[PDB]
Amino acid sequence: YLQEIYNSNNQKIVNLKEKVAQLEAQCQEPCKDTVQIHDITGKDCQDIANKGAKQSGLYFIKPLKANQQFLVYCEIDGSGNGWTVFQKRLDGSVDFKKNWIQYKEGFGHLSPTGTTEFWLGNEKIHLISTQSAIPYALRVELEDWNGRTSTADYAMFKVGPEADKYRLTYAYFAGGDAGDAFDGFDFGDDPSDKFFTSHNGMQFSTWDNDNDKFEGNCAEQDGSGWWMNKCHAGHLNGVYYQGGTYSKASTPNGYDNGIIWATWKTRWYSMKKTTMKIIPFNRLT
Amino acid sequence: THDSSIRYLQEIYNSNNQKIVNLKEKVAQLEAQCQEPCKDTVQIHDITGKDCQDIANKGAKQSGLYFIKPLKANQQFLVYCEIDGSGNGWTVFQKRLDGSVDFKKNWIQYKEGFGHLSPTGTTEFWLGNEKIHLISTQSAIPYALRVELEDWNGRTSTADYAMFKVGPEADKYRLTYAYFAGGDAGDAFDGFDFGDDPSDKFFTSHNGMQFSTWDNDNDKFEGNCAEQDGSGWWMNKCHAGHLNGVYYQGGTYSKASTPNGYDNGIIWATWKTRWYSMKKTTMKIIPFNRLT
Amino acid sequence: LLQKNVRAQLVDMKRLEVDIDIKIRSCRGSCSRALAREVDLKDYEDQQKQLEQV
Amino acid sequence: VIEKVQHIQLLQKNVRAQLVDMKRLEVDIDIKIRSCRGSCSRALAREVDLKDYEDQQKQLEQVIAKD
Amino acid sequence: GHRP
Amino acid sequence: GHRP
Amino acid sequence: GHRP
Amino acid sequence: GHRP
Amino acid sequence: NLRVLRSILENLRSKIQKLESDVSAQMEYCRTPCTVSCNIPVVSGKECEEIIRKGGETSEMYLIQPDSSVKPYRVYCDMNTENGGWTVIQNRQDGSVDFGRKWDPYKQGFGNVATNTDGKNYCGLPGEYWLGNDKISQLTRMGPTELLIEMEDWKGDKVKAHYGGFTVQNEANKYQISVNKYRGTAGNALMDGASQLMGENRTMTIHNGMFFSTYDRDNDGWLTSDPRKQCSKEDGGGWWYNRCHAANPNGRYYWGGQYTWDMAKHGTDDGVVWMNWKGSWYSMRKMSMKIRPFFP
Amino acid sequence: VNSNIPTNLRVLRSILENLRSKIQKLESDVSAQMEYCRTPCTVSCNIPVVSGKECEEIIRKGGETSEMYLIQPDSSVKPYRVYCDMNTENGGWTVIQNRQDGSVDFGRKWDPYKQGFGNVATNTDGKNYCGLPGEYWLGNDKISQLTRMGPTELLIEMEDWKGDKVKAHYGGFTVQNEANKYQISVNKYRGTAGNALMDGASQLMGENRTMTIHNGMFFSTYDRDNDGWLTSDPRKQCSKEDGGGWWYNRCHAANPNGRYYWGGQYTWDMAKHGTDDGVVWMNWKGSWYSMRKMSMKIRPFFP
Ligand SMILES: [Ca+2]
Ligand SMILES: [Ca+2]
Ligand SMILES: [Ca+2]
Ligand SMILES: [Ca+2]
Ligand SMILES: [Ca+2]
Ligand SMILES: [Ca+2]
Repeated sequence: YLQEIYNSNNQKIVNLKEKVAQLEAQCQEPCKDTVQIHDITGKDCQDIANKGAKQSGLYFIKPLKANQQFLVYCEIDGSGNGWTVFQKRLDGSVDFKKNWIQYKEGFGHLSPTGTTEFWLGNEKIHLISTQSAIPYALRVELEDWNGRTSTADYAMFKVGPEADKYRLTYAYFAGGDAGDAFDGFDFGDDPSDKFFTSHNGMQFSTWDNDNDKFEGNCAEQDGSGWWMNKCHAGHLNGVYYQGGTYSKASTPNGYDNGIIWATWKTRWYSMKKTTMKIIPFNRLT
Repeated sequence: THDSSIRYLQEIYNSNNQKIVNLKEKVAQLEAQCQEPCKDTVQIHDITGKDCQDIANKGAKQSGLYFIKPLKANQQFLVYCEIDGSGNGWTVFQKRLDGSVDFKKNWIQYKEGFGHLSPTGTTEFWLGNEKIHLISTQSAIPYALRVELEDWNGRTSTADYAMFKVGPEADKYRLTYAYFAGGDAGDAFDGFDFGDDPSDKFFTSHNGMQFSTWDNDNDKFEGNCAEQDGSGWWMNKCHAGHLNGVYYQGGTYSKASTPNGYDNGIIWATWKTRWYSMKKTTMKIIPFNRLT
Repeated sequence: LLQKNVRAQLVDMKRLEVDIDIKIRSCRGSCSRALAREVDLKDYEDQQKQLEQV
Repeated sequence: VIEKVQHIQLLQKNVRAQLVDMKRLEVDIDIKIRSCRGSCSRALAREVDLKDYEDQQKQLEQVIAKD
Repeated sequence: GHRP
Repeated sequence: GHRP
Repeated sequence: GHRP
Repeated sequence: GHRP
Repeated sequence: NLRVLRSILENLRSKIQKLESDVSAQMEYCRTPCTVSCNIPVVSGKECEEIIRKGGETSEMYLIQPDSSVKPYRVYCDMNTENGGWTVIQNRQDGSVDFGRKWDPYKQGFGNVATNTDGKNYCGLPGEYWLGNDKISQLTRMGPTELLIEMEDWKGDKVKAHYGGFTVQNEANKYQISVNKYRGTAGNALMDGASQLMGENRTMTIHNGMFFSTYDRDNDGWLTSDPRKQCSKEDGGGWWYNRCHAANPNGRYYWGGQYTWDMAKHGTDDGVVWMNWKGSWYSMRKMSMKIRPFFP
Repeated sequence: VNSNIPTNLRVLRSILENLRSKIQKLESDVSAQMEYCRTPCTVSCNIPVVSGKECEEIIRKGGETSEMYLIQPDSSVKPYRVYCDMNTENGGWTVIQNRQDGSVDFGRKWDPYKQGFGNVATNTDGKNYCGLPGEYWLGNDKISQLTRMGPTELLIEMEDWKGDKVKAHYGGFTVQNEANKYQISVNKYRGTAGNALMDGASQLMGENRTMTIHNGMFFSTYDRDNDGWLTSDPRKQCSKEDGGGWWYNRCHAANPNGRYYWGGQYTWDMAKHGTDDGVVWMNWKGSWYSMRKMSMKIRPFFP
């Protein structure tokens, strides 16, 4: 009627302004980020497990040599071993055709679920592997397109300083069903084959920084960053080919440039998943 | 008369006659003393093995001559094993001491080896390349090459190389090794920056080099490094490490002394000037693990 | 007169719809999702112009 | 009374024999000694004076002509 | 691979 | 040594 | 704005 | 030599 | 006769219903929170410039550690604009975050640094946020630092303001701001105050040299006694207010841009304003502040 | 009248005086040698890196110098020392027997000749290797086993005391095993000495010659009669009278393992049994001449 409906909605207002306030309170916190970094730190992933870490995830570390901490992905098993993963492949998400700097500082993404591709920097790998007298072991996990997996361990795995172009060194092949590709492969014909495809003692190479034992540029030709020697027998930072199998037709320069491990599969077969990780030798046996 | 005389003669007749029979007896006794030949100081021990280390594992406690037969070999062969108190069995394949042996040998001689083996290790030699091959590659177990050098002042140094391997004849016994395991003598196998031209260090490194002889040029030089320096070595537009070089007395020498006008002595650029030739030299191997 | 009190009502009202329009949007960055809505401020304008004549 | 005829013609025949057994002996020895050079620390150097023998054996046949 |  |  |  |  | 006011109140009575409904609806939507999954890029550095130098070519969320003393934090890097290497300090773009906040939140930082892309596993999209004042301060004090401020109206037009010198003090100094060496297409609102005003009226809108003030911490150049009469509580969020403002990036996100005094909660231009360009009754659609190092 | 000059027959006393003194000299020399024999002779023959089935293989493997090498003719057997001649007639020779200074007694029994005896080699002036051959006889088993690997040729060299030298080359040479009394077989002769082994002594005629042919004979030592001298008298055998072991027929035409008569020229009154027991090769210089140097070498034939 007269002054009725006016005060009707008018009385409704004050209470509404109250609902708003209550609403305002509900909208102050940002979206929850599923990614989380644990509180524990250490010389490496193993060191962390020793401190009671019971889950594979992201952690910060600072090798005795490092003067700045950095994030890494630690794979922790039930036995209590802390693996420090420095390389991982799953899908063709990341382009491993990166330059020297990128390979030095690293590229890709770190995930607590370990479901992401990356290359921790070479400089980081260096600082870790050589941070102390304690020898490290490098394990290489490979998985084909049929779910089958294999491994390969290398004792006294060490990566040299940038001054020595992050040379890959290791005392010996500690064993594994995947076979020792780091020792070269006898690809038939020419006898120099196995010799010229071995990786021990090789320096790292990128398209913009040729350090291979090839008059040409293995890295530019295969589009990757790896320890090349008149190319390779083991090539984990290679081109991700869907399905695994591929022909030289598929390839650009006409050479095998996929993720290969000659001792486990033909060079015309590229892996589905890949993992390079290290742990102090002592944990093994 | 003078019959007394005859008495004496008849007497003296039997005198020496009785002496004879006993003398023939002395001879017999003498004859017995002269049947055995002169004693040869050189002796070969009874133990055998895959290599010198393998032998030490079997209880060998002295550096000397032993026969070995690598898993690859189908015929055993003699070698000199250096065994220390720690229990390490080094298989020596090269040794220099004086200018006794001429290392200016041909391909075949470098293949089968030349020189002499001594239980005292006081002799120069080059075990055959083929033997070095069969040993170093006989198994998956990685070997380490140690190079011992001694100047003319008694001072010594060493240089270790991990994963030392010598390729087959089919690949001209290429010298390979993963990395320089360290040593105070320096890494000459990696080449040397002799100044001037930048290609120097690259063109004087030995890793991945095939062996060359005057009669079998396999160097990365338009000419013949081996014929020019008179040796057999893993040449690459020549060298920085040249252990099978010409033995110069005193150590120091000038290009004048040299024939072709180049350094051809026993050199190790990282330890001494190329115009300084070593007094003693030793190339030996042992399974890597014995160092870890 | 009373025509004066509704004029006031409109303001407190207009600003309120706006405050709300704003407060709601500020929830997009906090809650599972934010209600989509357009402010019909014209409904306000036309309604406030019809008042002016009086 | 000729006790010194057959007593001598025999004695002389007996020394002739003595010489042979002797000559061969020096030789045997000369040889056996040399064969020790290759066995003992060293071997005594010696020359066989077989001429002393020859001249002494020639002076003997010079006698054989009487009885 | 290799590079012949 | 080096060879030019 | 400023303050009048 | 020979022996008759 | 003119009792057509019924027609008015009938609408108001209904409006309240509508509103009260919308709120309770949002109240519900707020039972559950929004979520993101920002997987961290392998590369890190002291800040974005370092990162881009280290090979970080894509604009996205990075982890930066300006000082080993401090703990590494997430931040959005702009690697495309003007040679890239920018560290986003503030960002407004959709009104999804409340900038009208208190002292601590502005000190600690607030909002959403970044969000996931269409169908990607990384947060390559910046969110509306304000990097903490402490963080911002500490950054401008490492060495010389430049400031880039970009804004975009609702018509699509955009201008910028570049200050070659930018420094923010610590909490103790009430985060006093200092800028210099301007150049751009917007106006030098920070140093010269609003171009529309004259005399002392203009000067009282200069932000250069001002102190940061939130609605629970008066530090403005408005010396008075009336509590309700302050720059912040009337003009949106926290800012280096003088006798108020010429620029108000942390204002209130008015949709549509054009707004009026009868819309403002206190009858003041409290929007995301930059007077020198489009006056005080226009709130930008996009507003941001990015910083980067130097040499001297 | 009766006893003319029996006193001037003291040209018999002058004799015995010398003999009495001779014995002294001799007995002294022996005892002296007896002493020298307290201590033995020594050598230090450092072994060459290269080895092979035999000398020919070795020289093929690059062994250019004549010296002592270690050869292993069969993996069954153990590697043994031997002296290689890499200079004579294209080199590649394996020394089987060597005579050169009379430093080794070749008058030995069955086993020593079977096992081998003497000094293979000795050190040079001031060298650390045995580059000089010694007087020796490689064992009969070794010799046999070698001639049976395949076709084998034989080279026999001799040198008189005047410096002259001749040779005898048999293109076929084979020695049987112990069971077959190491029966010898040679053929395809050529040389400057005579074919003593196949034709017997050239000085003799008729059956007298034929009984000195060594070809086809059996080896016989003084403690193992296997000669072509069918008889019953024990003291009357070829070996015990003619020096050492050899393939004696009704004795010999060639006696390399004879007795080392110094000077070469010798006589029956010097021989221990009155027979030509020296290092003789009748076909060249008769039976009363012992060579200064005599050697036997073997090498594989054409294949
Ligand atoms: Ca190259
Ligand atoms: Ca140089
Ligand atoms: Ca050449
Ligand atoms: Ca608020
Ligand atoms: Ca104030
Ligand atoms: Ca008989």
